[PDB]
Amino acid sequence: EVQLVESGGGLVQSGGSLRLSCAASGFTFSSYNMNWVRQAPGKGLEWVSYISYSSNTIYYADSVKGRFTVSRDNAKNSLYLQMNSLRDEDTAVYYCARDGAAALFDYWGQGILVTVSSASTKGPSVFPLAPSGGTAALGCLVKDYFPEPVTVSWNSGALTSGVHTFPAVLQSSGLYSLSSVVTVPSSSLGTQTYICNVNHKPSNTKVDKKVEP
Amino acid sequence: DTITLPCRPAPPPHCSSNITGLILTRQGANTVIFRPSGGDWRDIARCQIAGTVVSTQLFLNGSLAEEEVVIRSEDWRDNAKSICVQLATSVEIACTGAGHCAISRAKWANTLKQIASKLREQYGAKTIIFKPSSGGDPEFVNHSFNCGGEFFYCASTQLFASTWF
Amino acid sequence: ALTQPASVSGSPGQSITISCTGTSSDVGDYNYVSWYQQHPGKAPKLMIFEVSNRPSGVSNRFSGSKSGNTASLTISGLQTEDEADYYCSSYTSSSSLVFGGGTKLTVLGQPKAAPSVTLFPPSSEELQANKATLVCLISDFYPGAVTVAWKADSSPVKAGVETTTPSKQSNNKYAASSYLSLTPEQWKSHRSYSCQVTHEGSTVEKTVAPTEC
Ligand SMILES: *[C@@H]1O[C@H](CO)[C@@H](O)[C@H](O)[C@H]1NC(C)=O
Ligand SMILES: *[C@@H]1O[C@H](CO)[C@@H](O)[C@H](O)[C@H]1NC(C)=O
Repeated sequence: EVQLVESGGGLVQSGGSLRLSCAASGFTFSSYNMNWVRQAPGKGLEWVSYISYSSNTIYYADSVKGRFTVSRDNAKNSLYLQMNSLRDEDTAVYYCARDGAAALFDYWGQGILVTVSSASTKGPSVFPLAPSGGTAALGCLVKDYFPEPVTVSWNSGALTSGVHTFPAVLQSSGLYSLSSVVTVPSSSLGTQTYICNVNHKPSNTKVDKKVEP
Repeated sequence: DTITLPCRPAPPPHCSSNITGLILTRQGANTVIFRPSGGDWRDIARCQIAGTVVSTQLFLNGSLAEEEVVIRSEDWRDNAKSICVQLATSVEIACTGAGHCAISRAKWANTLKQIASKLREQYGAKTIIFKPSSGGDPEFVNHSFNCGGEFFYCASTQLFASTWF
Repeated sequence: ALTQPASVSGSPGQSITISCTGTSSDVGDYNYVSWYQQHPGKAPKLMIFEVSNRPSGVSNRFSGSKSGNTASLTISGLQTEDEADYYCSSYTSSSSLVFGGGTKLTVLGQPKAAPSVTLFPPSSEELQANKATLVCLISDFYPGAVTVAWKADSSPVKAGVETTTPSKQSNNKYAASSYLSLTPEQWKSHRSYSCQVTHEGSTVEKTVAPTEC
């Protein structure tokens, strides 16, 4: 049975070098042409590159052109993509596709993640988001941390109902930022103290931020 | 019952060969039309199924496929890229020296059938047509082949002219 | 080059069609047109190739068609397994493999819900650190597909926006977040800021004025 299994991926620094590998089995690897595709987390498919069975017809995308280089080795039934001078814009899941002629692409590899960031490790910076149907919403913004993950609780776990911890967005600098809101009685603001507990193991950090209207 | 290809000049009896592979070009309904490729010597050299003899359109004395016909192309969607066709059973062509070489008709029809099957499994369930060469130079318009240092030329029309569903 | 609807919805048992539009390049040049299904965190799977053909094994509920500049993928008798992203692919005029913008198919097993939006202005803490961040938080929306815009008084806001993709809550609804990063100066400059979330054609719009502390 046709099987494409990819290797490589991980963290790379803005300007580094990563070589993704794709092993094929279950068909004459030397007969089919091949393709590399990529997909940015929460975006669509973008054809990256094409490589012929003879490796004499290679084609690239306008973006990756000059920086990426495809190759293959029929002796090992392997396809390879070399990514150099990596930008943060090249962070994506890379797929190994087989050319299907009129079918375009027919078989795909499982995909491997490649994250290009320059950040190292920094602890979360926590800010209060204070409030102002007889309810209040008070939150904590956790900004400028790397890498994932952070975890967020309220009043050390006492407050479970009403909590909503949003996922993070990776900003254009390799640093993560997320939010955590909680909806409380408008009357409790002048009484019940609200603290958000932000834990970030990478930096062996835990911050308890007090949020006041 | 056989197919008699003209050949000028008369190929000696000893140049009788085995056909092992082909090269084809795809022309510009579910009907796809293929011709015997009239490209330069580069495509032939780079098919690498050519084998031993210096021939056009057909490959003689070359290496056979393992089980079934295998076709290869550097881009099936770029008409300008030839398709190298490799057979599993060879087609013996025996030249008589009377200026023509003989092929089994049934044998060639079965070969064409299998090629069409493999072509369908690439472009889809269409109608595979084979037509004669597109012209160009007398080099590749005819089935050329070198034997003992002499470059003979044969006509390909009778081979490259059928339709398959 | 190929435009698809961002999101399509339907009930179990119904049929739905997904479009893929273009012009003299892709769907208007050759019959190389394919539809791929993608489940969360899995690889694309070929569902339809060459406009209409179906790989063996795929259910006969998937069908494809083409009408010049519009390819179309129809699904009959919707089931949960159908709920996924779908991509069309084609071969361009100038030998370039192009994918569609992707389209989310949701199998409606819950009532549609307007997004709830909560908009927090920069905190005094963040301002004193010489930064400004507006936090827009959207939650409890189904289908999980929205678009966020930012306005200042009235004029649209170009740069400074980072938005997440919808993430499924525990209650089968979706949530997402937008962050507008400004300087304290431009924050205090404008008279109002608006976060506008568009879902199922409708729009909710929350406002914050720098005047209010
Ligand atoms: C073709 O191949 C068969 C099988 O090896 C061989 O017996 C036959 O003599 C060959 N004929 C020519 C003309 O090479
Ligand atoms: C093909 O092989 C046969 C058998 O060995 C040989 O007689 C013939 O000359 C070969 N063809 C050439 C050299 O063109």
